[PDB]
Amino acid sequence: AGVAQSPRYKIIEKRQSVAFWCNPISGHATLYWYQQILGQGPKLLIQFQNNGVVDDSQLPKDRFSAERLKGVDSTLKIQPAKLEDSAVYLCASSLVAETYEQYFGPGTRLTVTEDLNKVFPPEVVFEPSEAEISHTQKATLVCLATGFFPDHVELSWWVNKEVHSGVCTDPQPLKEQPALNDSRYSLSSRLRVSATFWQNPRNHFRCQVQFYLSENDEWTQDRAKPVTQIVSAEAWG
Amino acid sequence: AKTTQPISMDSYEGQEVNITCSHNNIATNDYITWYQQFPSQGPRFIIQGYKTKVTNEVASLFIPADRKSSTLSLPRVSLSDTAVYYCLVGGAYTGGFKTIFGAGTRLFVKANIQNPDPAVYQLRDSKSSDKSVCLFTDFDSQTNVSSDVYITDKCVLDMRSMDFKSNSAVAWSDFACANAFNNSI
Amino acid sequence: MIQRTPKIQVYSRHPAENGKSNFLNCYVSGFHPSDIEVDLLKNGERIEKVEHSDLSFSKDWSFYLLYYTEFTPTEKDEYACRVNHVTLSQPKIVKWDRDM
Amino acid sequence: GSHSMRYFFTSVSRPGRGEPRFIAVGYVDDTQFVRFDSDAASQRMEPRAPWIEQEGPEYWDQETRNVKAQSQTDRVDLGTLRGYYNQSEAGSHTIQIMYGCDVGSDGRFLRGYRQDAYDGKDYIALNEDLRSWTAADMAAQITKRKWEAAHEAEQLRAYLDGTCVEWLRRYLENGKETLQRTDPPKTHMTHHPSDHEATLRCWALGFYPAEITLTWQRDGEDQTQTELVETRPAGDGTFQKWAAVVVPSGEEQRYTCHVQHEGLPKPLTLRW
Amino acid sequence: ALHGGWTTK
Repeated sequence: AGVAQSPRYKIIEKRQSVAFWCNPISGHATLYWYQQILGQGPKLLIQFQNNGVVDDSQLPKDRFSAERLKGVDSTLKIQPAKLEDSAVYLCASSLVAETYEQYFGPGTRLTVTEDLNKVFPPEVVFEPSEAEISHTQKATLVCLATGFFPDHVELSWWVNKEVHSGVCTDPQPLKEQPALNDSRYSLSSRLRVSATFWQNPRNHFRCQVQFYLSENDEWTQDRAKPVTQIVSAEAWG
Repeated sequence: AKTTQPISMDSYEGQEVNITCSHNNIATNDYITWYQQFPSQGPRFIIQGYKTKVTNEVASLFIPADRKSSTLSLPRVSLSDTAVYYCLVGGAYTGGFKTIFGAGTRLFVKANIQNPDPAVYQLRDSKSSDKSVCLFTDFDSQTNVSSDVYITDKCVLDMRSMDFKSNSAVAWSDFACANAFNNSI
Repeated sequence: MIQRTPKIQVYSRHPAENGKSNFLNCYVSGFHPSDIEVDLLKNGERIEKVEHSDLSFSKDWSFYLLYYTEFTPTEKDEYACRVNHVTLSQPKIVKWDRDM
Repeated sequence: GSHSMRYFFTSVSRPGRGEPRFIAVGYVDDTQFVRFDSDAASQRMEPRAPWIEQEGPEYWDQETRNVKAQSQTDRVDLGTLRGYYNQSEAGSHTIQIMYGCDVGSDGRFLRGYRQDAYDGKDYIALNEDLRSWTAADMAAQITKRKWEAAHEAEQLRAYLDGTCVEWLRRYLENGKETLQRTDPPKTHMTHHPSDHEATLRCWALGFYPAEITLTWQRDGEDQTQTELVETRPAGDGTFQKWAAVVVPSGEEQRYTCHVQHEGLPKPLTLRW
Repeated sequence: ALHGGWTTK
C-alpha cells in the first residue's frame, strides 16, 4: 500500500481555509509536501524527518502550515487561501531521506475561485456519422462535457462494463471563455467501435462524467447547488 | 536548480528516446535521479545513478566520466509513455538536500498511422438532433491541428483488438476543422 | 566469544595528593554487549554526581566507557568502582589504588 | 605525521520497549568532536570539541539530518539482519559501524574504511580498493551481493577518498592549536616490595596522541615474560599507561624501561 | 562531516 491522501478534489473561495491530509508508507521516516501548479513541475513546500520539520525554505508561512506530530501522518493547512493557490498538492514519503525513492500519493486537486456561485455542473453524445460507416466500416462516438466549473471531472465510457479500448479523452479541456478568469470549461472524448458492433441494437453506450461543493457550505438557491454528481448521457444505436 | 533539459520532445512509437540533461555544477555527493509523471498522477521514480551506467526494466541512464551531463534512454516507447520526465541532481548535503523537480521534459509519443484516411465527418447529437461538430479523423501524426469555434487538440485512440490506431480532433457550421494544414476529404 | 567481560581500571586524572582536588576515573573496556552498570563508591556508598563518556568501541568491536567524578583524596577515605554486566554473576568491585 | 577522521555508530535493539538505542561519535585522531544520543533530549548532533563549535547552523542541521538517516538505516537493518539470522523478536541485537579516512602529512588521501558488525562480530567490510567487499558469513553474502551492485557504493567511495579528506583538512586547520599538538609523556618509576622480590612500575602520564610503547628489559634483553595495562584516558585529552615487572631484590639496575612516543626526541630509557 | 546517501543491508 502506497501513500494515502485526502481529499482528492477541493473548491473554495479566496480568503478561506482548507486542510489536506496524508498518510505515508508505514515506517517511512521522511514526509514531503509538494505544490504543483498547472504547467510546472512539483515544488517542495515542507519536508519532515521523523516528527520535526527539516525544510521550510519555500513555504509561504503567512498562509501555509503543516504538522506531523507523531511522525506518521501529516496535515497541511491553507489559511487564508489566495487565488494563486489553485494547484495539485502532493504528499510523498521516503524510507530514510531525500536520496531514497520518493513514493507519491494520488494528490489533492485544489481550485480557489473568486465566488462559489461561479462553479457549475457539466453539460453532457453525438452519434456516428453515416458517411463514416460507409467509408471506414467503423463507428466513432463523440461526447462533449460543457459548462462545468471547476475542472474536476473524471470521464468514462460504459458499454453494457467500463471499457478503455478505443477510447481517447482530451488531455486537458479548453476554456469556454479563454480571456475570462474562472470561466467554464469544456471537455471532449471519442469512442470508436467496429461497424458490426454498432449495427447491433442490443448495445448500450454511456458517456459518464463524474463531477466534483458539499452540504456544509450550503447556499440554498434556485438552480441546484453544483454538488459533486454524475452528469451522464447515452445512446443505443 | 543544477539541471537543464529540453522543454519538450516528440517521438514516434517504437523509437528509442534519449533525453539529455545538463548539470555542469554537479557535486561529489550528488546523485542523478529521473522521475516520470503520467497525466492525472504524481511523479514516479524510474532510475538513479552516480557514475556507472544504470539499466532497469524502465530505462537506462548514461553518465559520462565528468558527470557534467546525463542521458535517460527509453528503449522502445509506446503511446502510453507520453509523460513528463524530470532530471534531478541532489544529495545528502546542505547544497543538495532540497528536491527540485524543475520544468522537466514533456515527451509526446505519436502513433504510426499505417493507412491515413484524412477525412472530416459530421456527428449529430443523440437528443438535440440539430447539433453537430467537426470530426477531423484518420490523419497521420505529421499534421498539427491548429471566436466561438472550439477546437480540441489531436487525440489518438487504440483499438487493441484490431491493431488499429486513429488520430482525431473535434470542433464546434462545419466547413472543416478550421485553419490547419489539412488535406483530402 | 559471544559475550566479553569488562576490564576495569580505577585511577586518578592527576597524581594523588591528599587535600588537593582531583578526578576519580573508572575505565571499563573490552566488554560486549554494551549494556553495563558502573558506579563510583566513596567508603562503600554510591557517589551521586558521576558523568561518563559517550559509548564507543575498539577494533575488535568491544566497547569502552570512562566514568569520572570530582574528588579530593584523603588518607582515610576509601574509593572504588562497582561494575555490573551480563557476564558477571555478581557486581565486581575494584578498589582505588593510588599506586596503580 | 598522518591524521585520521573516524565515525562510530552503535544501534542496540530494545525488544518490546521502543526504538533501538543509537549512539554516534566522531573522532579526529584521538580527539572526539561530535556526538549524537537517541536518548538525549536535544535530538541534535552536538559539539564535543571547542573548534567544531564555530561551524554555522547549516553544518549542525546537515549533521543532525545525516545522523538520524544513519540511525533510521541501522534501525531498518536490525529488523533485516534478524530475519537473515532467523532470530526471534525476544532477544536484543547490536549493529556497529565504523568508517573514515586517513591522510598523510601533506593532507593527501591514504586509505578509507567502512566496517560493519552484528552482535560484536564482523559482518561486512569494505576492501582497501574501496570497490569490493568482504562478507564474514553466509547472511552477509546477501548484503554483499546487494552492495556490490549498488550505485550508492560509488558515492561511498567518493566520500571516503574525497569528502572525508576535505572535511578532515578543514577540521585540522580549525583545530590547529589542539589537534596538531603532541604532548610527550611524563615518565617515572616506582618500587613496591616477599623478600628478595619486588615490582618495578614504569609510568607514562599526560601524553597525546594515545600511541605509545612501553617495554621492560633485563641486561639489555627484552623481558616480555611483565604486566602491561591498557592505555587509558586521563579525562583531559591526555592518556596514561604503565608497565610493571617483578624483580628479585638487588637486581634493580639490571631492569630498564623504554618509552617510545612521537613526542619524544629519542626513546627514553628508565633505570630504578 | 558524516557520510550520507547510503543504502540498506
